Amino acid sequence: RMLVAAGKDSEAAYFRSMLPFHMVRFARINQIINEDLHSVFSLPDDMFNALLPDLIAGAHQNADPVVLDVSWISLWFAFNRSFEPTHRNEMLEVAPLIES
Amino acid sequence: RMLVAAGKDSEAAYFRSMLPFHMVRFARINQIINEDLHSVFSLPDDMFNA
Amino acid sequence: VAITVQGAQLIKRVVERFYPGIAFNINEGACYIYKFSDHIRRIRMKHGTKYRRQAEEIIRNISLRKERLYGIPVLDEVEWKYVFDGQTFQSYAFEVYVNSILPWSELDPEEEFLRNYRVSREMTEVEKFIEFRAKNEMQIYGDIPIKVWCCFINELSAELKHVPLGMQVMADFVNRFDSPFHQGNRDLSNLEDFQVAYTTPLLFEMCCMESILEFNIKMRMREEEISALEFGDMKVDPVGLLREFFILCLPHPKKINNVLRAPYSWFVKMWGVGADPIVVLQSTAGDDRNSKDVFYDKFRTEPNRYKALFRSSFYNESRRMNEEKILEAVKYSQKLGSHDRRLPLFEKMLKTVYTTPFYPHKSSNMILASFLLSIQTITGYGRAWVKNVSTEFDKQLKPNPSNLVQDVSDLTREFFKQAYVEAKERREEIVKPEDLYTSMLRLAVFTDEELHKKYNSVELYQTKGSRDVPIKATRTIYSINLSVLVPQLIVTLPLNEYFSRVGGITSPDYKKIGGKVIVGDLEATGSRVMDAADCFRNSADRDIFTIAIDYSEYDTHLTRHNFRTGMLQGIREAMAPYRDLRYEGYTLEQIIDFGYGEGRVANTLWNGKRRLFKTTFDAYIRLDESERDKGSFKVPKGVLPVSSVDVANRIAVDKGFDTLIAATDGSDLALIDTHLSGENSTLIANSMHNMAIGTLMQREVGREQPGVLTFLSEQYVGDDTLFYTKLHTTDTKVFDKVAASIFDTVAKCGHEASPSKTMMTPYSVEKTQTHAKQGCYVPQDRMMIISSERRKDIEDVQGYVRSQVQTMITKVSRGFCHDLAQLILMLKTTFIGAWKMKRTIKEDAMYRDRKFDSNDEDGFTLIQIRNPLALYVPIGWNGYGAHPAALNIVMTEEMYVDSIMISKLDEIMAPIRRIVHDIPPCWNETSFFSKMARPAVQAALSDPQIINLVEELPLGEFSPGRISRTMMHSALLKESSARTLLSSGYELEYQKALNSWITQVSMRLGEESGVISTSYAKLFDVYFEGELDGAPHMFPDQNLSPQFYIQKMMIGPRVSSRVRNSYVDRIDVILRKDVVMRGFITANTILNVIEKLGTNHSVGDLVTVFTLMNIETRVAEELAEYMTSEKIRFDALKLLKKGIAGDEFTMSLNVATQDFIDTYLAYPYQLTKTEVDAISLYCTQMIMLRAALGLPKKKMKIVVTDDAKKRYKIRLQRFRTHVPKIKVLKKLIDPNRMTVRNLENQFV
Amino acid sequence: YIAPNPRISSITLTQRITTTGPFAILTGSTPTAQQLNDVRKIYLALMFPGQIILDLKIDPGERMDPAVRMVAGVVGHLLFTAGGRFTNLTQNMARQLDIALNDYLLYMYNTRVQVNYGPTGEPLDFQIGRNQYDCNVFRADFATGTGYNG
Amino acid sequence: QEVLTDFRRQDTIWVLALQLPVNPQVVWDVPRSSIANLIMNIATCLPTGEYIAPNPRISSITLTQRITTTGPFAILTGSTPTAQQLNDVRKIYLALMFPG
Amino acid sequence: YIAPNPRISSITLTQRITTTGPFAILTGSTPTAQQLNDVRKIYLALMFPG
Amino acid sequence: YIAPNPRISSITLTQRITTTGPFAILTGSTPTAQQLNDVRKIYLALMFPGQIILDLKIDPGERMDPAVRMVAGVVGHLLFTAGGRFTNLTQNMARQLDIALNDYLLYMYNTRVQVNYGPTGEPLDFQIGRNQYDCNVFRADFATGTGYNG
Amino acid sequence: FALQEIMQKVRQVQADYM
Amino acid sequence: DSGPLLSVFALQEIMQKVRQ
Amino acid sequence: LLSVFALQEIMQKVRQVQADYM
Amino acid sequence: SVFALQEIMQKVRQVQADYM
Repeated sequence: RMLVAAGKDSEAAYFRSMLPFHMVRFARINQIINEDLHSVFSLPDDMFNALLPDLIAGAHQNADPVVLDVSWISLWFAFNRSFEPTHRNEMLEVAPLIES
Repeated sequence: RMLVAAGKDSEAAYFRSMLPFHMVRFARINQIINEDLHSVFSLPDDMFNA
Repeated sequence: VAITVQGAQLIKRVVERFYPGIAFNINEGACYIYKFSDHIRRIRMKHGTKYRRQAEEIIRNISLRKERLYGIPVLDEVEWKYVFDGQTFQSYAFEVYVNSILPWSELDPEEEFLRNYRVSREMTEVEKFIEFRAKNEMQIYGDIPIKVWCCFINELSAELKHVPLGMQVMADFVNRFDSPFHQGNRDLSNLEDFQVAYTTPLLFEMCCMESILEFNIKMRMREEEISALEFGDMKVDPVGLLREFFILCLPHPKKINNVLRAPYSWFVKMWGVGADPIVVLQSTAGDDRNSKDVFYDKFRTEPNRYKALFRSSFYNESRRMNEEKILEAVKYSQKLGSHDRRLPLFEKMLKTVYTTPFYPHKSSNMILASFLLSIQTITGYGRAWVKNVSTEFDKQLKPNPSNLVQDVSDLTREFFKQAYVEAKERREEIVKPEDLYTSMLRLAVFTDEELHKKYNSVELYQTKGSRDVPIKATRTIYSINLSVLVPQLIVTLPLNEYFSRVGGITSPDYKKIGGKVIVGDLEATGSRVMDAADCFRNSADRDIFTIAIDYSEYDTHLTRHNFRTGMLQGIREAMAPYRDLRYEGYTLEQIIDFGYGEGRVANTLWNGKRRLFKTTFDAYIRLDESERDKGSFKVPKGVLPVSSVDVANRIAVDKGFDTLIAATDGSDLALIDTHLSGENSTLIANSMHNMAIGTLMQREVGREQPGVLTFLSEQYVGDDTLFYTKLHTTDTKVFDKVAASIFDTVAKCGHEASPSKTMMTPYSVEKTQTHAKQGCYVPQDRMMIISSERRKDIEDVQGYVRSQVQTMITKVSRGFCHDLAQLILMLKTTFIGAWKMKRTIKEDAMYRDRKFDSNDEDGFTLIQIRNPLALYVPIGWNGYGAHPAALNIVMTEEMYVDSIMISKLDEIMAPIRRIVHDIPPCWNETSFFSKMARPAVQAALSDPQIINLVEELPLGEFSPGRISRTMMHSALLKESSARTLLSSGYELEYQKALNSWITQVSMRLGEESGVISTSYAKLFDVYFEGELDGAPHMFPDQNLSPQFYIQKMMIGPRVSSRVRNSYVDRIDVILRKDVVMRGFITANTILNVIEKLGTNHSVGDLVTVFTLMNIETRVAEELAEYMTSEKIRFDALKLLKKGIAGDEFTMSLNVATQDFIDTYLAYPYQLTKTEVDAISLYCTQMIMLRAALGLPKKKMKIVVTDDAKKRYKIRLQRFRTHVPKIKVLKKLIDPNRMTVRNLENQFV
Repeated sequence: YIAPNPRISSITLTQRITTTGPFAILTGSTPTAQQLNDVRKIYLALMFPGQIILDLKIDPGERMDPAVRMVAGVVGHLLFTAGGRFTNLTQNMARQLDIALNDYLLYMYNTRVQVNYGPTGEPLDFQIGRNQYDCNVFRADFATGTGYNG
Repeated sequence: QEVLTDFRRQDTIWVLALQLPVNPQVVWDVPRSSIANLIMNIATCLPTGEYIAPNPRISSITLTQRITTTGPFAILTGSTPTAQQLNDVRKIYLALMFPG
Repeated sequence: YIAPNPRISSITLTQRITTTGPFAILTGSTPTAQQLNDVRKIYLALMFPG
Repeated sequence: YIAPNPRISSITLTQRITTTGPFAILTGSTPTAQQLNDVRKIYLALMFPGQIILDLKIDPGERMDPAVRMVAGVVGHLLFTAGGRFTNLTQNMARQLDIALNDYLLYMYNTRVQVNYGPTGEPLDFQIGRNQYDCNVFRADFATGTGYNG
Repeated sequence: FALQEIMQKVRQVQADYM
Repeated sequence: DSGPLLSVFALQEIMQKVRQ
Repeated sequence: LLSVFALQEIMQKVRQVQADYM
Repeated sequence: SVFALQEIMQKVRQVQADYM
């Protein structure tokens, strides 16, 4: 509604046609988080809820998140590349014996 | 504002994007005058204002 | 008066002297005769088939010439007694030569071989060794036999009424001695005889060059209409400067010229530096000292600030070392020759060299300064025996507190570390393990045992190489095994590409490192006057004091370990961000010492030419009875072998020195720890060693004598440094102490820079053999026309002399005479393909290949003597073209229809008009990979064969790839057999393609549909109208002929970048970068793939079409955007065919740039972007011809009238060169392009 | 990593020739081997949501390039999350994606799309268009997450 | 100040032939010396530098965005300066550093 | 006889391609010999007015 | 002399994903043999607190990166001591560190934060930041030691 | 439609190898 | 001072009008 | 695909027209 | 005998003498 109102008509009709592609990319990440990265090495529910209010307040008594550095043009390439997990990891079934 | 009243849209959408390049040119001339060309051979203030 | 009428009489007269019984007509394209020798007649005698008349036919055609076969006359080559008409002279130089000869008493290891006497029926152990050396050392291979060169000067000296001394010492060589050698005219590489002396071809090559050098001067002296040259006050004769020089070398010319070239080069640098009024050419450019965008003003004079500075002790010590270097070369030749006279004209100039002035605006000081640079090129291509010497690291300087060795080694660690970081910002990184095998094609292997094997053994080793140089002695080249050079390929790759760019800012207080070092390419991209403009403007400036030191024997002091460890310390610590990924199992820190290990560069055995001693014979057989072994290592053909050095050194010295000796196996030849020239980091490393030394130069000057000698620029190239400084005091004592601290820094690093080589001068600059003096350009020309580097095979004679005229454009650009550069090519246009035919013919009938008869099996091959005016008939009509009035203008077929319509060319091109469409045609000849190939290639090679074959037999363009790999497999057997085997095939083709040749009328000015040439401008007229300023532009390069001085006067030197490089060549820049794309495919290759398909249905069907070329996948991006750009931007779809404006004098001028159109061009606006280039490339040749004639400078304007019939012929002919009729059904291109839709509405 | 169909940009992002822009320049490019490694870092920060946040690179040349900088702001609001429960952007990165969108919305406007600025003079503080769309919500506020996927 | 800071400094006698706070009126009392102080100020303090063009995409997206239309501004961007017009640019920036 | 500057029509008269008119044909289009003698007859009539 | 543990800067995630430090260029440098004799002066001035005092050694022969001065205006303010009891450094050496801190805090290569200068012209007389931290307390005051240790 | 099918055959058997 | 250079189509007109 | 003929002896007529134009 | 034009070789001294 902003790109239409700002006169960018030919550039707003690119994001409307990309909307089925944009949904299945974020619908694939929600399987990698929810049922593939689920171990004892995932963050507990009370440490996770304090990650954002300790980043705003600047209270470093918790842990600091890892900061990666990306370029500017890879913001555009990441919109046009969708991660599709072909090969799952060869330690997933050996995971609960390693963690025990 | 004058260059879009007259209808020159593409010629006045060029000076807007050249605005950060413009203001860092004149923010380097403001250093060469104020803290490099500052000698006793610079012009005194009462000779400058006239 | 024209070159085409007067010069063609001379080259005809050379053939009238060479083959003496030849009736020659100029209006015939090419006359044909034949001749034979009985070296092949004796061979089939030995196979059993005897011949009828052995030498009876030879008696028939010696002087009576009364026999001729098939009507074709049979004429013999001239003997050596008659090439100078039997003339004789006094020739005091010749009697100096004959007493400077000595038999059987030479040192068998020596650099440049001396005068050996040939005595017949002598031994086969010394004389076969001397014949072995002269067969390798003294070779005059090239394109022209040396015999007709000696006849050419005999015809040329008569017309100018001037006798050269090179012919005077040659004319005495013909009356007492019969024949110097027997050079076969078919191959030019065989010299199988020496009659009185072994150095007879060096006697002629230094004489056939000596004659042209004073014909060049004496012709040029009348063009400047001055009698003689003028040193700053007194008159000086230039020919006496060369005759005093030619006598001194003539004892031992390769050794004398190598040690006398140093005071001759030093004299021209320091000439006009000490005079008090100094005339400069005032220049103006950017604030950086290396800026190339220069603007020139008029001449002016200024008072010298450094007048009292040359009273110092630095110059007074440096001058007596150069006056010694004159005298040691003299004393070596005062005794070996009988002469008691030497150099009397030059010695009077060196005593007062600084204070005498030099003014460039007068021609009588610019010819003389150019001549002394061009003196040293008589004994060209110094081919020298080199010996195999070891490291001898007891002389290697150990790091010390009192020495700067450790401080140099810790400086250079921080420079390889800095070059890796600043290449990361330019996206130059290390290569990955993924593309490790793909990136191995950059050179033309990898096994875990082959990578762990060493080379410091007698069994397996490395083997050296050697290649020649123009004037210098033969420098070595190192050949490294390709197994351990790929570990150097993976880690030196972001340094080869990073220093490949041309632009850079050279400031000492700048933090960056890439601008201050630079490694150029093989050929000088651009001109030499154009890209060395930063050297000109700093000799015109009153406040720049330049310092340029020189390292004598740089590798002997690069041999030290301090640059070996400190480089490898910076390699390891900068691979620390790449420490996780493994190269084929093992880490990156393990593989860097596989390309820089112990058995890789630290201690390796190398095999060159062997050590050898000259001993007796009786004591040899008493010891050789126990050690007669061979088979381990080979021995030269003159030398007698033994086993070990330890049995070869006990018998070493003899007063008789009869027989030679050589140790095969027990030698332990050479072990070297020095930066090799063959590695991927040759020019990167040693230029960084100058950077680590040169940064220590500025520190000690700033810490012992502070406040003086501030540094403003730092240029580091191969074996050279160049500091652009300014000096803050004109003192005799203080400058003597600053100049002393510079040498104490180099000597405490380990090197020994000579005070005679070091340059500390205000108004002179030399940088990479480009001499800049007082704001102008003093040129040298070490390029030569007789000898060559290697033997040259004329495979594309259309393209050879088209390439040879490029190296004659440069010669006249350095001051060679323009018309003498025309006579050389008019001589060199008849004597190229004279001996490239197999079997004889009968005229006006079929061409006999097989004979099977005793008569015509004696007359083996034919002779083809082309007309001397085949130089001027334009290309495309089976003959290469260069214009007679100016050498830089390419004669094309649209220029032939223009040059006859001009009234000032009706006299020059009168005999040209009768030989067009008369000339005969041109000899125009034309397992591992499953790993080292891109996945575009591996998927296409591992295909099902039912799918892989349909790209091969039925369809597919496929210019590179597997068949080009087979062509790459044909390129590696190319050097001996595949060149020879197809040479048996093209000759059977060329006889059919000559017999089917009909000289066709109705020349055409046009091209095909999908391309266009410079001949497109002949659709319209052209009206010379308007008027421009007649202001003579100023330019630094003086010393030009009036055919070239007037082109630079009316049209100035260029000030911007040329725009005529079209967007078809803008994608060549993308294909120039990749060396897997540079040597294989280009714009004419890549546009034919666009010719197979344009206007597809998706860009995803677009990126993939050049993976079908099977070379790369990254640069399909640049072919994705630019085809999308040409789908957006207008283009004329066609290509541009040209051969013009490429020589290095045209790039200097202000033609073919965007500022050339705005004054000299007026074209209709209905023209596309590659059509205005075809007008402009036509417009460049018109104005350059308008200036080189003396025609008035006007504004060229192409006109389109209102004649409604002539408006129809243009719309009919512009249409067919844009869109093809039949080929639209082949390409299936759409016609709904915007550009081709305007053609309905353009001119109407 | 799967690209979209090339007939998605070709029928609506470059539907007319004879007009270029910030999107039409960027769409004719494919990334280098050192930029695939940055897309490989985006899809590591999105999978560990609060644990791995990311930030923009220092280097010039791209920070001065107004075609890369304008198309990255419009994309970067649809892709990331500065929401009210977790975050993928840093405090600094979501500020640079606001100056970037502020440039794209008004680098070219005729007298059809009127712009009415607000009092503060911050990025994205105007009302654009005939329907007067309030563009203040696309300024990043980490307490509520008003411009991004949360 | 490395001269005042050795271990001998307690009992030295510093002489100083020239005082530093120069009374600048004595340089400007020389009659009609207003051009001689301008050349002496240029040669003593003026820095030497490089001239930097902006991105070529900063005018491609906005000044030549319509092909099949040429104007006054759209002509000049496809033009390179000669070496004698850079010297007039070097006179623009000399007048900007000395205002009146 | 002095022609005007060829940039004075290229920014206004042929300022966009793919649109022609009566004026866009006549530009360029140099005069012939007999059509230039007619230009001399224009100016001889302008100097002597009646 | 023990160097710190190298995993403090870089944390390697997968194979090719590695966090990088802000002083990536300075940590991967080596001291030359002249500068190593200057590190042995600093620890010789820390062990003998009042008796050995440091200075600056202006040298025209050596040419450094301009960023190594501004980084070493931070390190000097949290390594030395100019407190109320002893000093490790001269009244001049502690003056060129406050200028080196004044230049490091104002050369901002990210988005600029606001700043409000004071009435004098002294170094560090402003209020940098969004919440306006008073930077006046880092000028050297040899009677209380407001900037350095102590 | 020969050359249109040449690319479609190779671009399918390029995918099953990579 | 050499005069203008004609096109090919101006040269075709002279070659036809010398034969008629 | 245009072509002139090799036989043109109109070198007086092509000299006359540019002398008439001059 | 010289093959260069005498009209060219006289234009050069008209500017070779202007340097002097």
